[PDB]
Amino acid sequence: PGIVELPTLEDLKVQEVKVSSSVLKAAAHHYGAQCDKPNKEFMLCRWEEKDPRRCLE
Amino acid sequence: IARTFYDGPEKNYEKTMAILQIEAEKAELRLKELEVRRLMRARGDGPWYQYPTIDKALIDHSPKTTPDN
Ligand SMILES: CCCCCCCCCCCCCCCCC[C@@H](O)O[C@H](CO[C@H](O)CCCCCCCCCCCCCCC)COP(=O)(O)OCC[N+](C)(C)C
Repeated sequence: PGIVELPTLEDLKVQEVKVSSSVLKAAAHHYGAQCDKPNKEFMLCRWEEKDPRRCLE
Repeated sequence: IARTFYDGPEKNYEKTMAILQIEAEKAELRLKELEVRRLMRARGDGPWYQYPTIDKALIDHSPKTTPDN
């Protein structure tokens, strides 16, 4: 019953954050304090859309 | 004897006419009820033969701790 539309590999190319979990945990509080707006926008998009293919940007 | 114990024939005539009318309506109603019961059991769109389903008020429309659902 139809096909599943998946994004291409080049649509999933992004600069990755390659620090370990301890580094993230050390700066978790300041990360939440400073980068709150894009994180909240992405989380809102993820919840309303309910689809990983609609919140890639 | 006729004056004291019995009545005229028109009385019995009209009485049995009324009885016949009543019985005919009852027979027609019985047949119609059978047909209606058959149809509404086959289709299920009538008031009778309604079987319960799951109430939609039990669903929780809130964030579920995961984005997808
Ligand atoms: C004239 C002399 C020579 C000829 C004799 C002829 C003999 C005839 C007498 C024998 C009577 C036969 C018994 C049949 C009784 C029928 C009962 C019923 O059909 O009558 C009802 C009413 O009953 C009657 O009033 C008669 C009831 C009397 C019962 C007879 C019993 C007598 C036996 C004697 C017993 C003696 C006892 C002694 C104790 C020691 C009628 O119902 P109703 O819907 O309202 O009236 C419709 C007609 N209207 C509307 C025009 C008025």
